Order: sequence, then C-alpha cells, then structure tokens
Amino acid sequence: QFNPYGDNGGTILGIAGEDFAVLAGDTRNITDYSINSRYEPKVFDCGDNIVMSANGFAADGDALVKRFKNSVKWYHFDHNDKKLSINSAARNIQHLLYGKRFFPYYVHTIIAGLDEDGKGAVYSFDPVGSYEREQCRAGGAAASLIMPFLDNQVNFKNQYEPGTNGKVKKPLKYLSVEEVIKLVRDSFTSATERHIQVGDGLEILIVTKDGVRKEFYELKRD
Amino acid sequence: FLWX
Amino acid sequence: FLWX
Amino acid sequence: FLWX
Amino acid sequence: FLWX
Amino acid sequence: GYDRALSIFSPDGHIFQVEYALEAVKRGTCAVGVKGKNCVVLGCERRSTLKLQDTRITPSKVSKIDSHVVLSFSGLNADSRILIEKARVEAQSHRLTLEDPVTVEYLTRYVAGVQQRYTQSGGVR
Amino acid sequence: TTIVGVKFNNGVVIAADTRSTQGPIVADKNCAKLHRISPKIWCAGAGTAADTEAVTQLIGSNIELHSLYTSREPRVVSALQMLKQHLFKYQGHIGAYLIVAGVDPTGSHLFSIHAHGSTDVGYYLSLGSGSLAAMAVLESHWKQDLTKEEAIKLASDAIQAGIWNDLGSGSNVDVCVMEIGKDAEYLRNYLTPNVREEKQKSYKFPRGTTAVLKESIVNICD
Amino acid sequence: MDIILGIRVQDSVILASSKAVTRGISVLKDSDDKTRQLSPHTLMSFAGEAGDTVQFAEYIQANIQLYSIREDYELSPQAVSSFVRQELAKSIRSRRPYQVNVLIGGYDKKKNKPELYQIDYLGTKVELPYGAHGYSGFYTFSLLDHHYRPDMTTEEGLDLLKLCVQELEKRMPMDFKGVIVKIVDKDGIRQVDDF
Amino acid sequence: MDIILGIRVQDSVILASSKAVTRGISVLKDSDDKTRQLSPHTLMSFAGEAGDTVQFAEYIQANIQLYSIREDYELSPQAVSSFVRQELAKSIRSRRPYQVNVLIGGYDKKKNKPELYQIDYLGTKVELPYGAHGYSGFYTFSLLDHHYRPDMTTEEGLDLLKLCVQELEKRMPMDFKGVIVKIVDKDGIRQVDDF
Amino acid sequence: TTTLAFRFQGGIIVAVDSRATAGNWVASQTVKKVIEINPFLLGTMAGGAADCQFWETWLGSQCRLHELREKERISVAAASKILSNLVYQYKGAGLSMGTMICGYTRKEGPTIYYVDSDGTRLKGDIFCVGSGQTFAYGVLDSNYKWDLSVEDALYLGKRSILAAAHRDAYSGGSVNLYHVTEDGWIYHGNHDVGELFWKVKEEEGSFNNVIG
Amino acid sequence: SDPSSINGGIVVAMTGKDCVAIACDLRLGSQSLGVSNKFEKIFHYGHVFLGITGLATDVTTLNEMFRYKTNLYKLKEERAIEPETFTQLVSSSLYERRFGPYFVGPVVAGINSKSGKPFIAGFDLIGCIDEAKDFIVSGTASDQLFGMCESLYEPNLEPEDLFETISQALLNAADRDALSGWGAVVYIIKKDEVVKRYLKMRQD
Amino acid sequence: TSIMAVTFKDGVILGADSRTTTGAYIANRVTDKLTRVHDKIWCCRSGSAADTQAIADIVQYHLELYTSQYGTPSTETAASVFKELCYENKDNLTAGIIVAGYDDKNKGEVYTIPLGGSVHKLPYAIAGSGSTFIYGYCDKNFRENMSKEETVDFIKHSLSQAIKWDGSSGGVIRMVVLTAAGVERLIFYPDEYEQL
Amino acid sequence: TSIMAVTFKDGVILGADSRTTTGAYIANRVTDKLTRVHDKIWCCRSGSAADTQAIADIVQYHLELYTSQYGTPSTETAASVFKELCYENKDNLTAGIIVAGYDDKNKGEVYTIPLGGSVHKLPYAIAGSGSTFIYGYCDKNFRENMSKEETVDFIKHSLSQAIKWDGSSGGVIRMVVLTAAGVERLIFYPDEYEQL
Amino acid sequence: TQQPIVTGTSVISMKYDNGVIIAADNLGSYGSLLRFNGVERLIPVGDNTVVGISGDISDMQHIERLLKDLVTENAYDNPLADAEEALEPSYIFEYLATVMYQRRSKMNPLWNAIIVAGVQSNGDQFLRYVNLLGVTYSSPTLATGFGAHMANPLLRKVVDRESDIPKTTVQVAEEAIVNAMRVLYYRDARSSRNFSLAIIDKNTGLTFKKNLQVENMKWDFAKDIKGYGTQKI
Ligand SMILES: [Mg+2]
Ligand SMILES: [Mg+2]
Ligand SMILES: [Mg+2]
Ligand SMILES: [Mg+2]
Ligand SMILES: [Mg+2]
Repeated sequence: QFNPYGDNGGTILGIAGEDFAVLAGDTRNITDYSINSRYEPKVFDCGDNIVMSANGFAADGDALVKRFKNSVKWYHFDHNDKKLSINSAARNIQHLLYGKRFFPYYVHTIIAGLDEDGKGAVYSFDPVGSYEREQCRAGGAAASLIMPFLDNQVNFKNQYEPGTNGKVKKPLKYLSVEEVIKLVRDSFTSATERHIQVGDGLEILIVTKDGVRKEFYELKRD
Repeated sequence: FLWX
Repeated sequence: FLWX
Repeated sequence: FLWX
Repeated sequence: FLWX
Repeated sequence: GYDRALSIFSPDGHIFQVEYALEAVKRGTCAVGVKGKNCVVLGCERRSTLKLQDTRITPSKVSKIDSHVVLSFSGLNADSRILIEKARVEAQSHRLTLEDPVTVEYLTRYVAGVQQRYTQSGGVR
Repeated sequence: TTIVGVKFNNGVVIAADTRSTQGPIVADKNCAKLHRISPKIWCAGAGTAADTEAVTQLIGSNIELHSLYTSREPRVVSALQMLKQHLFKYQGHIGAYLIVAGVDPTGSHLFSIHAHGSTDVGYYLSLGSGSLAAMAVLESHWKQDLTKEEAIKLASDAIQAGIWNDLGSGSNVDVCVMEIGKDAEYLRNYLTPNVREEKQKSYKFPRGTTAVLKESIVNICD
Repeated sequence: MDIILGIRVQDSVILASSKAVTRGISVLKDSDDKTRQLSPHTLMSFAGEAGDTVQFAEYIQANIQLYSIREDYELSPQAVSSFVRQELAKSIRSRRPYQVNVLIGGYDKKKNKPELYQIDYLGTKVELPYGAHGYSGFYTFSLLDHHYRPDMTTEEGLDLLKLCVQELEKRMPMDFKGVIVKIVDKDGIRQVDDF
Repeated sequence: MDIILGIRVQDSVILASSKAVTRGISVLKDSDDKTRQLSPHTLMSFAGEAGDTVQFAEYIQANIQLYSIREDYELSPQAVSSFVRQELAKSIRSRRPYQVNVLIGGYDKKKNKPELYQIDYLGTKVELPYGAHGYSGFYTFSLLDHHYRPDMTTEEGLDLLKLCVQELEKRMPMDFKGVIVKIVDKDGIRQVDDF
Repeated sequence: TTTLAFRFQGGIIVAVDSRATAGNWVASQTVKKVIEINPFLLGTMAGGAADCQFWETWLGSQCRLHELREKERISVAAASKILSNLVYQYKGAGLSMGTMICGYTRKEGPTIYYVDSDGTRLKGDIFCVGSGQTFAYGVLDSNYKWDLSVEDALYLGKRSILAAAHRDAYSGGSVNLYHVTEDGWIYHGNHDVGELFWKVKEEEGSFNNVIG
Repeated sequence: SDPSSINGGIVVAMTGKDCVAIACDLRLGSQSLGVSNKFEKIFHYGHVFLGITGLATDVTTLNEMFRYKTNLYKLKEERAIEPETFTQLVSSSLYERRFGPYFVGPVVAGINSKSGKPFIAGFDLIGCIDEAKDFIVSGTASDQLFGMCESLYEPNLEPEDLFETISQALLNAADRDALSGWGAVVYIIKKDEVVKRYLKMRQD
Repeated sequence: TSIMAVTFKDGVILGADSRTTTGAYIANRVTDKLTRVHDKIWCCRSGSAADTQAIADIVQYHLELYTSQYGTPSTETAASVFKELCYENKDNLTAGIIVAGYDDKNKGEVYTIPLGGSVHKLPYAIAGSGSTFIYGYCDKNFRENMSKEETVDFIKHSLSQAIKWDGSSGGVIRMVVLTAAGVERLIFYPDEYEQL
Repeated sequence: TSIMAVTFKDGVILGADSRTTTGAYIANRVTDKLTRVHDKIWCCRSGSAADTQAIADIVQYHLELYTSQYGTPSTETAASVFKELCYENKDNLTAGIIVAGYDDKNKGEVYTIPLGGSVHKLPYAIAGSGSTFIYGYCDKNFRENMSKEETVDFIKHSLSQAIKWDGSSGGVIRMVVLTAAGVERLIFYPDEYEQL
Repeated sequence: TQQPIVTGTSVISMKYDNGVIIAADNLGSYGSLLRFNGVERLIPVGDNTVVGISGDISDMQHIERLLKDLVTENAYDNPLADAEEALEPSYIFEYLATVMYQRRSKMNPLWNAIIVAGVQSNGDQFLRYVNLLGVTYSSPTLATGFGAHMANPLLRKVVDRESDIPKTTVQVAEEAIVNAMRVLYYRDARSSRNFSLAIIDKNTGLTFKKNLQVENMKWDFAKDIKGYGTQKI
C-alpha cells in the first residue's frame, strides 16, 4: 500500500536570550541509510523578524513554511503593512497545523524572534498545532539527546548552590549570544556523535532588533 | 503528538 | 472471471 | 536471501 | 540488538 | 431557482414591496397589546361578515410560541402561519442548546430577522 | 556496517569500520569487527553483533582443537565449512554475515558467508549496510595483480566510501593483512579520520552542585 | 448507563434507572437521571453508548414538545413510541447509528390505561407488562414471570421492583449505585425520593 | 479475584482480600477467602486467572508445610517470598505460566518485625510498607502515601484500611462484596470477623 | 494528565498538573492546562494537547459572541453544551478530550460540567480527569467535606495533584491552583512539585514510602 | 507489552582518574503506576559492580545467577573475579539464552586489583559486549543519558568532580523520562575505598 | 492468452489464440481476440475479457465519431484513445492491448499498451501469458520488411510454441492481415500448427 | 538464474549464467552454479543459494562414500540421492537442480529435479527464472546426437536470450563438457554472447 | 493508491565548473522481465533544461505530456518566449514539485523520482530532486534508486562539497558519470548496457547523446572462479 509519509531526519534547536533569539538546525537530509544532501537548509527567515523550522517529513515541512510565509504576505495586504508579532504568528501556525488534524503535517515546528517588549521568544508546536512559549526547545531525531542537556545548562535544572545543602537553587539568568552559540555548537557536536541522522553542517539564524544574521559551522560527515 |  |  |  |  | 429581486429601491429611496406589505397589515383585523404591572393582555378583532363559522376549529388569532410567550398578528393569515411555525421551532431549538426557554426580546429579534431576510432575498416577497 | 576483502599477489587483506548501532543511536564509536578465528585466518562480521562474535569464537575454538588433533596449521576452507554448516542448521536465525580470509599451507583464500549458510568466492568482496558504497569503489579501482600497499589502499578506500556515504557505518578503519610466509599484522585504527573537535566549553561542575541525601562506605573486602 | 427497568401495573407505569455513570476504572457520578419527560404523561428512560443516549433523548424530547405546542394537544404513548421507533429504524442504516435503547412509559388519558413500550437501537418495538434492557432482563424477566400479576396497585408494583433491584444488587458484577424510580399515572409523572 | 491490599504497621501486617467470585454476568459467591496460611507466622493473599490462583497458592502451601516438617523449623517471611518469586520466575518462561499475583504478609520471629512482600506473576518482588494488586493500587497507593505513618498500631492500621475499602466501594466500577481482613503478628494469624 | 475541580461552601477549587508526554518522553513540564475563558469561566484540559487547546480557545470565541449578541455573560450550562455539541459532531473521528467547564453565574451559582470527546456531559460537585484521576480521587474523596475553609480546600486540591504527580508516571511538573467565587476566578500560583513534594513531606509527615 | 519498558529504570557508568562511578534510579513501576521507590539496580560481587536495567524479574534473576557463579568462581580460583573476566561471564550467560533472552541492559564497572586500571562495559540482552573508555548508558532514558554524557563528560576527572558529572547526567536524563527517577544512587569506586551516595531528585 | 502483431513490407498482421479460461476450465475454445475499432485499425485483447470488450467498444465509438468529423484517424490516434482509457482507469482495469493499423502514408504500425497504460511503438509486439515462452524465439527470428508469407509463418510458428507451453493458450490461431489490398481473415487448426 | 544441460553424440554439456541476486542487487556477478558431485557427475543449481550448496555438499559426501564401497555410481544413482533430499525435505527447501553425468555404458544422461522433488530423465533440460523465455527457442532448435560445437552454440544462443530478457540472469556464461575425453570448463563473456 | 508496472531504474547527475551532466539507461522493466529496450528517460525542455525520470513509465509519459504542454502555454501571448521569458530549470522543477506533492496529498501519487538538471539565465548550475512523496533536495551530485547507493559515492569523490565544483571540468565530470553507469550495469539487475547522457553547459548549451554503451568491462577474472569454497575443478 502507498505510504504518504517519510522521515528526512535532521534535528533543530531554539534558545531565547534577553534581547535576542537563535534557531539552529543541521543541514543533513536523509532517507533510510542514504544521505540525500549534506547542505539542505530547513531554518528560514519568514520576514517580520520571525525565523521558522518544520523538522521531520521535509515535504510537509516545506509545505508548512511555504504556507506561513504566504500567511505573512497576506497579513501585510489585509492589515495595512502591520508587523506580525511572534505571538500572533504562533496562533496563525496552530490554525495551519490543526487545519490538517485528520491528515497531519508530520513535522515538529519551532519559530523564534522578539516579543512586542523586544525580549527573545521561542514557540514550539506538535504536529497538529498544540503550542507553548519556552526559553528552550530541541526538535527532530536528536531532540531526546539535546533537550535534557538544555534543561541542565540553560534553565539550570538539578543544579544547586554549592554548600547550601541542596536548599538554594542555582539562580536563573539570561545567557549572552556568545554563551548560547557555545551551547548550540556543543549540543550539535554531541548529537552528531551519537545520532546517525545528524551531521554534515550546522546553520544558526540569530534574531536581534537589528535583523536576522546567519552563522555556519562544519559537523562530522560520517 | 502530545498528550496531557 | 474470464481471462484471455 | 540470495537466489540464483 | 546491536548491529554492525 | 427563481432569483428575481422583487424588493428593490425606488428613486425616492423607498422599497415599495415592503411599503405595500404594510398596506396588507393595515387591511388586516385590528390587534392590540396592553401590558399592566404584573400581566400582558392581547386583544384581537374578528370581523362579523362571517356567520355560520365554527369557532371550535377556526384558527385562533393569538398563538402560543412556547408555554410563556404568545404571538398575535395583523395582515395575511397564511403568511402568519409560516412566522409562527419558524418561531415555535426556534423556541424548542433554544431550549435544546442553551438549556433555557427564549426571552421575549430574543424570540422577537428572531421573528424580526426572518421578516427582514425576505426584504433582501431574491425570488421572495 | 561496512566490511571488505581484497586479494593481492602474496596474500589477502580485510578491512572494516568501527561503528556499532542500536537503531539510529551509535552504541560504540570504536568497536572491533575484525576477529581472529586462528593466527592466520581472520574474519570480518556484519549483522547481529553478538551473533557474529559468538559464531566466530565457537568455530575459532573448534579450529584450535582440530589444529592440535591433526598437528597441522588450520585451513580457511575448514573454518568456512564449519561456519556454513552451523549457519545453515539455524536457517538464518543466527544473523552473521562474514568475510572469511586467511593464508594456510594451500595458499591465500577469500570467502563471504551469509546468515542462511551460502558461501561465495572472489578476489574482492563487501558485506553490510555500506557494501554498495564499498563495492562501487572496488568495481571502479580493483585490478588483477595488486601489490600489498595497493590492496590496503583499495580496501581502506572502500571502507571510507561506507563511512562517509552510509549512515550505518562511520568512525575509524581497522585493517588486517595476511601475507603468505609472514605473520598476519592486525592494524587496529589504521585510519582515524573522524576525531571529535575541541568542545567550546568545559562542563566541569562546581563541587557541591548535586544535592545529596545520604553517604555510606561500601564493604568490598571479606 | 446499564440498568433500566419498567413495570406496567393496573393504573400506572413504573420506570427504574441506575444512577452510576462509569468511564474506565472510575465511577464519575452516582446520582445520574437516565430519563427525559417527553410530555406531561409520557416518560422515556434510555441506556447505551456514551453521548448518543442524552443527544437522542433530548432530540426526541424537543420534537414531542414542538408537536405539543403546534397542535395544543398531547400525543398518545402509542403515537410517541411509533415516532421514536421510526427515528431509530432510520438511524440503524445511517453512517453512524444511535446506539441507544429506550423504555417509554406513558398513561393514555383517552383510554385511561398505562402503557409500557420497549424499543432497542435497531427500532424493535414491543408493548409489555414488564420490560428491561441490557443484562438486567436475564434476572428480572424470570422473577417478574413468577411474582407479577396484571391487577397490582402502584405500591405492589414498587415492592415487586424492590425485589428486582435486590436480585440485581446480589448477582450483577458491577456497582450501579441504586436506581431513580418514577411513576407515570393519570396525574402525570412524579419521582420516588426514598428508594 | 480482583482486590488484594496489604499494610505493614509497627508490630503487624494486615491483608484485606475481596470476597466476590464473578464469572460472566453472575456473582457465583460473596464469601470467598483469597488467602492461604503458608506457616504459623506467614500468610499469602492471591489474585489473577481462575483456577491458577488456588492451584498455585495450595502448591506453595504444600511446599512450605513440607519444609516445616523436614527441618522442624519455620522459614522466615524473606525466605518464603524468595521461594515464591523463584517459582513464578520459572513459571513465566513455561509453556503455560501461572497468571497469579500475590502479597506475602509475615512476622519474622528472629527480627521481631512485620514484613510485607508484593510479587506479580512475572516474579517481580518488592518489600513495601503498603502494597496492592490490580486496579486497587491506582486508588489506595496515593491515599496511603498521605495517611500512612510507619509507627502506627494495628487498630490505626485497620482504620487506615477502612479508609481504602470506603474509597474503593465509592469509585470502583465492580461490586467486590466487601473484604476478609487478617492480621499477622508475633502471636500468629487471626481473622477480623466484623468488617 | 491529572486535573480536578470540586465544589464546596467557599465556591469551586480547580487544580491541574503541567506535564505533556509523547509516550514515555516528557515533552514539557510547563503546560497551561487551565484556559481562562472569561472572569467567571474556567476550562480544564486532559487528553490530546492540540484537541483541548484548539477547541477550548474556540469555545472562548463562542462565549464572547454570546455576550455580544445577548448582552449577558453565557451560563456554565450553555458554555459546556456548545463544547459537548461540537465534539459530538466529530464523534468517531478520533478527538481525545477530557474537560471540566467551571464557573459562577447569578442564575446557576457555582457549577462544574464534565465534557469528554465521546459526547458525555455531566453536572457534578467533584470530578477528576486524566491518566492520574484515580490517584487524585483517592486523596480528594478521603479528605473532602462541604464545610472545608478556602485555605483547606486550596491545599486539598494542591495535595490531590501532588499525590497523582508522584504515583502517575504521566503526571507532574507543577500544580496550577484556581479559586472560583461569586466575584470570579482567582489565581493561587504555580507550585513546582520539585520543591512542593519535600516541603509537604517535611511539614505534613506524609510520603513515608520515599527515602527521606 | 514491551518487556524492556514495563518496569522502567536507568543505569550509567563513567571512568575518572584512577576511579570509576556507576549510578542508577530507584523507580520500579507497572507502566504508569509507580510501585516501589527503593528498587536498586546496582549489585556487587567482591570489587566488581553490575548495574541491570530492563524487566525487573530478570534484573533480580540475573543478580541471583551472577552471585551464584562468582561464589563458585571464588571457591575454585581462590581469588575474587576481575571486571574483564566477569564481563566475559555476563556475555556467555546472556548468549546461552539466545532464542529466549533475559530482557535486560547490564553494565559492568570496577577497578582491576592487579593493574589498577578503571574498567566499564555495557551489553545488549543477547550478550554483545560494548567496551568504552569514557561512559556506558542503559535503560528507558538511554537516549537522554547518551546526550548528557557526550556533552558533560571529560577525561581524567577526580573522584569528587566525576561524582558531580555522573549525578547531573543521571538526574537531568531521568527528569525527561516518565518511567525513570523516583530517587537515585551513585557509587564512587577508588582502588580500595567505595562511597555510596543517595541523590535528592524531584519525585514525579 | 497469446497475442502478437508484426509489421512487414505490405502492412501489418495480427495473430491470437482462441482460448478463454475461468481457472483451468476453457469457457470458450473458439474466442475471437482480434477486434475491429476502424476499417484498417484492429487490436489484440489480453487480460480481463469484460474489461477489454468494454474498452474496445468505447474506442470504436470514439473513432466512429472522429471519422464523422475529421475523416480517417491515424493508428497513433487510435493507440492514444486506448492509452487514455487504460491509464486514467489503471486502478480498475486488467487489459493488455496491442493496437495495429495500416495508413497509406505511415504503412504498418504496432503500438503495445501494457497494464500501466504506457504506450510503446514497436516493429512487432507480443503479449498475454503465452508470450513469456516466445521472447527468445521471436527476438532471434524477427526481421524487418518481411514478405506476407514470411510474416504469416513467423506468427504461426511463434503462437504454435506459445500454445504448446502455456495452458492458458490453445484452440485455433486466428490472424488478420492489414494491407492497401484490404482486410483478410486467416484461421489455422491444431492438426496443422501442432506438428510444426 | 538460467541453467541447462544438453546430451549430444560424445556426452553431455552443462551451461549456466553467473549472477546471484538479493532483490534487484547483484550480490555476486561471477557465481559458479556448475558444481561437481563426482568426477563425471555435475549439477546445475537454481533457487536458494544456501539450500542448493547444502544439498550438493551432502550428495558429494554420499557419492564419495558410495565410491569407497561400490565403485563409480551411475548418473541415475546421483539423481536418486538429490531426489531423496529434495522430496523428503520439500517443506523446507527451494532448490531446482539439473543432474548431468557421463557413464561409458549409458553415455550422456540429464535428470531434472523441480521444487516438488520429482525426477524427470530428459534429452535436455532448462531451469531457473530465465528458462521461461527460451522454452519456445530451445524446443524449436534442439536436435538429438548433435556435435560438441553444435551443442555449445545451442547452449550459448539459448542462455544469451535467457540473460537478455531475465533481470535475474546475467554476467558470464559458464559451461562444463562431460565426455570420455574428460572434463572441460568453458567461459563466454558479454562482449561475445550479447551480440549473437 | 498505485503499484508501478513498467519501470525505469537509476537516473544519475552532477554539477561541474560551467554546467550539469545527467544520464539514464534506455530500459523499461516489467518486474524481472526486461520488456522494452528503446525507452528515453531524459526529456529536454527548451535548450537549458533536461528532466530525468525513474519509476513508473506510464506516469513518466504523463509528465512528458505536461512539460510539452508547459512549453506551448509559455509561448502564448509571450513575445520573449525564446529570450527573457523562456522557461527556466527552476520554474519547470517548482511546477513538477507542486504536482508531485498535490498527487501524494490526494493519495494518488505519480510513482516517480525526478531530477531536473539545467543552467539558469544568469549562468548558475541548477540540479534538484523530487519524488512521489513531494520530497525535494539539492546537492552537487544527485541520483535515484540504485544510483543513490552506488553512483553518489563515486561522484562525491570528484565533487565532495560546493568549493570542488569550479575545480571540476566537463571531461572529468563526464568520465565519472560514464564510470558510474558501468558500475550500475555490473550490480543493478534491472539496468541495461544502452543509456542516454545530456550535458547542459552555460557556454556550449545543451548536448544530448543517444545510443551510448557501457564498455571497458572487467569479466576476465571470472574464469579463475571455481565452485563456492572447496571445489578445485
Ligand atoms: Mg552522524
Ligand atoms: Mg427489544
Ligand atoms: Mg510521575
Ligand atoms: Mg522521571
Ligand atoms: Mg540480464
């Protein structure tokens, strides 16, 4: 029988700073045990300082990003070139995903940008459009490897203040863009080592009030 | 797909 | 179900 | 499941 | 199992 | 389906079909409503050119929409039956979804909505 | 897994990758797929890791007892016959795919064994998930009358094809050279082209970070 | 849903309906009324698939209430049962049929006679002196075959019903948390508060 | 079979076991004792597949009674539980495994300590302050997490158990016809007749 | 998931966990399982995260349209029946929703409606919904009285989620508390189980199963 | 009905400078229902430590089986079994049940008493040996543990530092798995002293 | 079934066996599998008897309506109509059809339409269950620009082997000759072709 | 696979393709499917590579033990041992074997053993997936008491067609000649047989 | 829901300094039967694009008709149809990619794997893949079916990343493609010796080569292979 779904592998990672946000993804595209591309980007500038990635089944991922980009274009036309806030984008994507509730988009979606107070924001979605704002989210094949590391290093989970008898927690604080990119690079090198569908290249999109900057880093190609 |  |  |  |  | 726009504007800004409908009302037997301190009373005229009538079976001028709301009318008797039937159905539909009988304002607003729809729908007077 | 065997004028060379997997996860980044059946008969194994190891050790044990009984250096055809009869008996339920190679009084030999108990003869062979990547290189570059240094180069190149292009294969290249009239040389980690880059950060925790409920000395002595 | 009983006696119809609403390994509620009044002298108890039961009951209730207003007249129990059967008889060959089984207890004011109708989800209608739905019947029918007399009073009918509930509480595997009992007679519908 | 509870308190172990034996839509019996005395100071309650439960219980009982006669000595509760676990651990890889789950409540006379062991049909053994088997746990564990204290008396343990049975009678779908309660202490095994 | 809502002298108590799972994978510990439909209406979520979140947000839109059209806040009965009539239309399509519509109106007083995706709609004084409902019921039922104080009722609601958060593998993260009065709903904070468990264990002397 | 994920649980082992660490969670459940918060998965036969994840009846059975075998080994050899040798015994014993296996993920840890070399190893249910310099992971949160270990770990950690690294690796991995957690134990193993620490972790 | 069409100097010849089977029962032993869709456009039918008859009847209708409006259709046009029906209804049809026709410009042409609904223009074509046994024989023996007598022998010898080895093929060998001269029907009986 | 054995004036010749496949992947492109069970008794193997090797190894063992006790076995004896293994283990084996041998009394003999385990003595035999395509060709072209050169051509042309049409057959054409003169191995490369 | 009947095997392709090369064999398989030997699976669109198609041939012939119709439609009311408003490879690909994904989403796919090779109007090399699922990806080397497993490894030894494309000549690139086609003939059981090759160069334009044959094959070593182990004769 014809199976309409496939798995194109790869993994994505979103972290929110005080006045910035990053959305990182590996550039490897696979089917089964074959590499399709070593550089096939899946993190996209969608305009209005929103970056988006829909990792999983690449066909459904491209379709969704395409529809959301188109949604942004028509929002400008219908509402006098008004900027689409990250919260409003998130709700719009929920309706896109839930629209196909009975033939879902087989992808995990993360958007990043700045909220209306100029502070870093990350939103993550399940395949059928349940969503939540977070400081931190990994998605895709190596999500189960990266996410617990982020809990430990970003949100300082299970970390107590030395000599306080495990009574005072390590205080939450915003990370610098330099510190966040270190965690992203170490997250992906670690994921590449232990997951066969992750490697080749890492592409990071950083979102500040000044716009969308890119950074690229080599990963192991085995 | 999440469950609660 | 005739065939040829 | 090699055949000939 | 572990495969090779 | 019959599509013709029967209710349309005239140069002076009148919809003649709506105004000619009011003439049919003006022809109809008189109906009066007076609300007291703790009651409402609906009085209705019945023209006396009809003797040898059977007042047991002849449609009564005041109709119950629900157990707590009534509707009297003036104008075309046959037209009134269609409004009453729709109102009675909406009364039961409201009880089914809101788990509460209609207010008099809500039931009125519905009947009024139906009358309005027939003033800018094609193929209907 | 990627394993190859290549024949040259005075012997045979077998090579393998060093990746062990549990589904999409890399269990071992440097595991040994090259097994000694006898001092001058070596085996490369693909499939169920335990099955290839167990069947290699059992025949290796029986070959040693046979060698002591007959007062003769063991023959490759003996290892081949005992393996294929054992694998056939279990109707493919023992998932061992092996390239058997070695030198004996009869000369140099190269065979492949499939889990169901079929054997093949050849001058160049490849087995495992990366066999098609490896066989592409072998079919492109192999010729009659290879030297030792040429056969090692061809064999390691065929494994590298698997490492890079196959998700099942990765990490390092193990080689074993069995030349007539010489001791077999086992070249563990002959190539290491997948060294992990320096991490961006040290995740060494301040002492006392972890909250502790109880301490106690364990008694290991009598 | 599970236990719904009905006993027609001399001058009334008595409907007993279990109070338990169970989902999984949790009794969510122990005070559920599995009945709707269709008209002043007609009561319908219902049991079957979750959601379908209430949705079907309230749909029938709305239609009978609409007829009552339109004609300023109460439909006979026979007429209501025939209407309900036809709705179920349509349902069974639908895309998703109503999986609802009903008893209709009514007092016909024209005949001065109580009437009990048993209708299953297929649209199988029967008039009975006593009826039940689901596994309840397997106990109550043989018990009523023995103890039932056609000329019994409402008080005798309630004692006969107590005998059924006691037998069900003894031999039924599931806890159905007792029954709500309602009497349909010439004076309409009233609920027995202490059972 | 269904409900078996166990509470270890200061000086005793208390086993509560449901009295209902159901087959199809009929409660065949409402006075069933789902327990065997293995030795004077060791009691085992059991629940699971019909036939298997009693056959397994009596087989264990026979083996422990044989050991008692041979050595003229009572096996510790820890020793009995280890023996029972190994029998089930063999069973699970048999042609037809025993589908029986057991609680073992015992008083160790050498340690002067009550002990409660929970063993499932796979041969999964755990020592607990309180244990349950089947759906009972889903209610009783959270309740005991709250109300249980380790230094409680036998009377406090019985009140804590009454709280569990009341919660199960309220929220469990099936009628399990109450429980037989037995206390294991330094003086051996006795049954509470009024519960 | 574990959600409870119970009625008492002082109004309604609503308590929920914050855990979202994808099988044995813990997807999140910071999920909002209570939607504030309006100042006097609360909705609880259990089952499919997308199904609950989408349709309870939609229910809020329908409740807003009601008060625009009828110049009056929707009844809890009417609000619950919009959602129950919606899911009933989708019956057999595979929506998974376990829901409590909790709120106060003048005509009704404090009211709780259970609504699930197979179309069941029940009015009641106590409901627990989710994978950990039985664990919550155990603690709630055994300590519940009508005459509980607002302080005691808030704690019992919080303690009943903690109970389920502990035993149920698919419940935890944090406890979100709400109190519904005649004056509307009041938020009584987010309580991380990480700190709340040890705080309760120490102060209450409960959870003796755990290595202290 | 997947034997390896009914009861749940995790084991992790790491090497340091002249020391090894092995750690495990304390949960035993029946799918969603947590049953026991005292179920230790790490055992020891002399100075050789064995952690076992998977079906709890087989964890108990194998512990009893290896105690049996190491006891006879010591009586006949007149010395304690070494980690390298015990690893081979575990592998033999698991592959003996090739077509009816124990649903377990065992992990050997210990210091060779002769050479003083730190040694760790892992196995599949069929007995395949996974030897490692750095770390071994096992259980329902093995993905999580692989992610934590591969990022946090660095070579030649001192016993007190290695304790922090393994503890944070286990705790954060367990908190992302429904069937793992409910308490944790960490063994720090030096040449001739062993410290056992119970960790404070969230109880959900 | 065993069917084939062969182009030669003067035009094209269509050959077929005469057997229709349900299981191993021969329902009809004198079947005519060579069917006219136009004066000098014929087809060989293999697969479902019901499906191939329904398709051929529709194509004959389309080409009769084509002829009324635009005059004689090309053999390519006829093949295109067959393809359209076979491709667009591939999920509900089991029909392997060989289309053969004689234009005066294009001379003899053969188009084969397998199950997929794909079109293949060939010098000769073979199809049906019995075709598998004569791929070797037909490939070795076929030549372009054969004479009528050579092509009749080639088809007779080919189908003779197909009939001999295939249980599903048998009876008489029907042939239809399409040239400028006109349309000629040929029949060959077992007593002749069996002992070739 | 495509395998055949043909009797002729001086003895018998065995032919085979050289291709072993898993799915559509060619695992071995230089397979030797012609295997010795005795000095002048050989067999062609088709079906499961594992099954046919296991059978051939056992038959070679049985005939070696037969030779030790009762001297040279007949070709019929060899076929009987193959049959016994194939028939008695029919439920667990996928092996189509052609047994061919040269006695001095009986000259060239061919026995075919299909899946069932039945024995059929024939002047020539064809088997394997590729055989279906050459039934027509082989039947028309085979003659009894051919010369060596005629038989080599007959096999070369036959397998050439089998290889051309069958995806499962390919590589080199191996042949083994069994006469009073002895045992001769022949090989033919694609560049030769493809353009026949 | 389909099942493919008559099928075409590997399509292989790579970029070089000035343009792109694409190749595919001339076989139409009917399962294991090598039925049709005159099938062209490279279809040029204008003078700047070649579409290589593998999978079902009936669905391939449908796509041929769509592309043929696309050229006609583009010419309509278009004075610059042979200049600035000529069909680009990127346009032709995005059209096919849209159709493939629409057909999978209606559960009635075109059972194909498609590689669009061409040169854009600004001289940039275009090479992108799309299949029956509507999955798209681009890479210096692309291949379908067995090509993905055996051709890509060989072609990636020449162009391993982007920076290697300017360093690769048409002589080196074509040699690699012709070698890969030989390897596929050795090892793919549904391949043929006869194939077509197309070069789209930004200077010399479209060069379409028909009736190529795999040659310089190594078979001689086969004579030395006797039995499967112990046999010496
Ligand atoms: Mg990798
Ligand atoms: Mg009935
Ligand atoms: Mg939990
Ligand atoms: Mg946990
Ligand atoms: Mg071939």
